Amino acid sequence: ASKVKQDMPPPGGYGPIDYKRNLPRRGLSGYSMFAVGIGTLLFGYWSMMKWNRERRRLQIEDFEARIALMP
Amino acid sequence: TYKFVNMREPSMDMKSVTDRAAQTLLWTELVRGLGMTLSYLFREPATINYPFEKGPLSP
Repeated sequence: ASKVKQDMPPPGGYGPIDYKRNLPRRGLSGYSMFAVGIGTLLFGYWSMMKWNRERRRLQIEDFEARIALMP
Repeated sequence: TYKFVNMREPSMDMKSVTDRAAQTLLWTELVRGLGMTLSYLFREPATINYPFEKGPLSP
């Protein structure tokens, strides 16, 4: 006298299954990104300004060495 | 019973306009796709070592 055994869902039911789209925001604001970009640009401009002025002075020194050696 | 897939209107406030301009100029969604591929790069692949490993079968 064996009872019926068959593939059935568990008593109660199965757990919920997600189906809706899940695309989070995961980002900053436009103002923040623009601000960081401009800040990086300004820092780079300042550094290159100092470096290029120093390079101009070094080139002047090299040219003076050449001038002293020319005669 | 039906839903619309492409019937949404963008917000026209200054903050939303600036966010969309930042997306256009700085390529945010492209970096999002790059992040998805980078995430997949660090997962374990689904490949099996055939013929030393076999795919599952049934009676």
